[PDB]
Amino acid sequence: DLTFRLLRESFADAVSWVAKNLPAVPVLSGVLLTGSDNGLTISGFDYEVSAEAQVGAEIVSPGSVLVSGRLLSDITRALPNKPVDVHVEGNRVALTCGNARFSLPTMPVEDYPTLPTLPEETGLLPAELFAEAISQVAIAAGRDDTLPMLTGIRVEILGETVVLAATDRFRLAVRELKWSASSPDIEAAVLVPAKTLAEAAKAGGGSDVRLSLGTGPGVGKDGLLGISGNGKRSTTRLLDAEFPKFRQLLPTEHTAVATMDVAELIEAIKLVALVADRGAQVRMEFADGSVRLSAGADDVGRAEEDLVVDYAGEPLTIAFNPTYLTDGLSSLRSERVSFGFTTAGKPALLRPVSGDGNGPFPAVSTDYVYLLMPVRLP
Amino acid sequence: DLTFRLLRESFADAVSWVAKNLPVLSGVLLTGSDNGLTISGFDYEVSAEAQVGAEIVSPGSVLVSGRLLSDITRALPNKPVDVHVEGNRVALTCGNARFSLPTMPVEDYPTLPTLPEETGLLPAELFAEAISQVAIAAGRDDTLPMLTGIRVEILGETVVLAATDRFRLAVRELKWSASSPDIEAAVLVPAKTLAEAAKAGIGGSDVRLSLGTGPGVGKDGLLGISGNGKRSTTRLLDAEFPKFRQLLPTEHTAVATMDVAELIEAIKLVALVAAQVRMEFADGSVRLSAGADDVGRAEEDLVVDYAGEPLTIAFNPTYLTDGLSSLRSERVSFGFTTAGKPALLRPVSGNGNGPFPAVSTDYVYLLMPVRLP
Amino acid sequence: VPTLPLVPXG
Amino acid sequence: VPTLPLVPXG
Repeated sequence: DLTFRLLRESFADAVSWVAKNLPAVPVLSGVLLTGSDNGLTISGFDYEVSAEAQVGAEIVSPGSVLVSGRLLSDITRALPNKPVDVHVEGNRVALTCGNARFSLPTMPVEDYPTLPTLPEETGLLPAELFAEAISQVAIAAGRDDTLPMLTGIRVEILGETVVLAATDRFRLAVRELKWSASSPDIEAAVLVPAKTLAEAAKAGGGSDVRLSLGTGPGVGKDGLLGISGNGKRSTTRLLDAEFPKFRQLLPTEHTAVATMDVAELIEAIKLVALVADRGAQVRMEFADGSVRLSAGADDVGRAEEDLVVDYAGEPLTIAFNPTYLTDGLSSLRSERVSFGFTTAGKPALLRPVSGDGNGPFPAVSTDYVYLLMPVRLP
Repeated sequence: DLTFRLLRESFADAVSWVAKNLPVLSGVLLTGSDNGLTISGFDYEVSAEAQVGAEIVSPGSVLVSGRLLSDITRALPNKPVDVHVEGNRVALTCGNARFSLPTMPVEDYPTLPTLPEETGLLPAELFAEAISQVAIAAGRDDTLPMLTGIRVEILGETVVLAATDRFRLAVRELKWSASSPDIEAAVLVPAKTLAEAAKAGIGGSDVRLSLGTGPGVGKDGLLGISGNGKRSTTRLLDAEFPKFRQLLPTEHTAVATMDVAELIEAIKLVALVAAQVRMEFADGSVRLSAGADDVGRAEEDLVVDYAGEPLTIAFNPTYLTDGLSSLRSERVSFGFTTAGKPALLRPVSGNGNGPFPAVSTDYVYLLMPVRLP
Repeated sequence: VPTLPLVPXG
Repeated sequence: VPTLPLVPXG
């Protein structure tokens, strides 16, 4: 039947990525191996997400086989970096790698669902950019929320511009980037399950990522987002929900602006939050030159630390969820952060600042912003 | 009240001993005197205490949350730490970070047990290694408390440490310095606790064990551990340990020596389907296999220096790899008789038909097989 | 814990 | 799954 040979590292890389994207019907425990010409295809489908990896292989005899994904994943990961021989004989797969020999039961290929077709390609960007942007924004998603809309990452496309956004009602993360568009007037706005997307961009890496939503009047119409690159491709179903309007929350200016060091603020938060009541909040008292970070109460413990701040405006006391705050700080990927305040229990805007009065102070334009709601003082 | 200053790294280390070894029982006691700073934690099973050099600006005592004190000192930058007891609160300052922690009344804190008389001393690295070697074999089931211990037998300058769960028996013999050459002792110590102490990083060169001396050995019900300004006490187990020495074969009908690293890897590999791994020994090679046709099979052939007639024997793969990892040597010797009788594993560093005499080692891991299907 | 002033949303 | 032939014990 199907029998092929390829290096372990290639095989394992292909198999793991199918298993990282998959990750009901007992037939969906299997993964399909297909050998044609001089290439090996590894496919998995779960009806929500499909994943398929193509690699070079010595195909001694073309064909298809369906085996346990979990098991194949475990074995190919634990295999020495040697050539792997695979041979389908009867209703069993023999796998050989040096002195180690494996014999696995198969499942009938006829029962395996067909993997959905990818839409037409909509645009491409570097995988690294995609990975960074998506991990930046996904942190704000209401992953594991019971309200489907909050579980998505919004993707807005207009020509060469992509805007990514996510929210859980308490923080809102927005990332703008440039890509290579399939055409100058392509226009779309879709909503993509955040965890699936984050997982794809994570294993995405190679040089290019290509996004497939379709083209022309049919963009988004298939209800699928295709992601491909480096021999790999996947599909995820789009969320059928509308995303909140958010641009009206981004002020032209601020009543106060605070600029400081990201690394030291993150550590100081970790430190004072050690005594935070259920980790519910940390207080920040901004004034010229300094900010006092504090937490806790007298019954369990109090903690405070004064940090240097480049501060503009009148003194300001505002409190945050310490975890939401550090999530935002970690999403900046820059040395310094600015906080833009409108104050009066309105959100604070966190923007990335590079290492190198009276107001109001105009906002500075950035490709990333993390909008963070305060909490009320107890 | 109490006021002191010392370096964070030192402070964290002392608090660390107490934390790794452990309502009012949630507190740790801090005491400042001419002998510096002492940190004491009490639990009814295990107590722990650490003493370090410190600037005692003012002497005294205070009782604060152990968990909180540990989290803070661990997180603090590596700078001087200032501690001031003002009222029923403790101020802790380090750089620009300030903590104000609630206290509890010190008179509420239970007295820590006194350590028994010193029994002997061994190097700390040897102590750490020997305890981790045998601890792997202890039972973890409190309905069989007689298995949850590590046996410590002291015969003069010889110490023998043993543990079993009825399936493996690990035994380590070592030489140490005793309080006297005729000192004699058998006690049983909770394995988890002792393993914890051995890897808690006492630091320095020495571990002193305190069980008492002469006829009063074990009489206090406590094992004392000490060294490097640190000390702890552990309640002894009352159960009797099994007589194990007669289970040690003097000869084997077959002997296999193998490479430890490659056997461990092959077991992890083949076990990916299974339970039990099966081993078919013959001259020059062993086939290691697992699985069944219903879920999948795996096998691998390994090189072996084998003396004797072919033998097929099966093991719990987890128990087998535990034993191999307890050897701390590049090679392993397997001493066999039949497929239903214990296999004896011995560390090996890099003739006829038999039977073959056992080679003496300071460590053995005796492993019961499982039956073939 | 107020939410963001998303309309609809809060 | 026999035990070791600990007497008593098994």
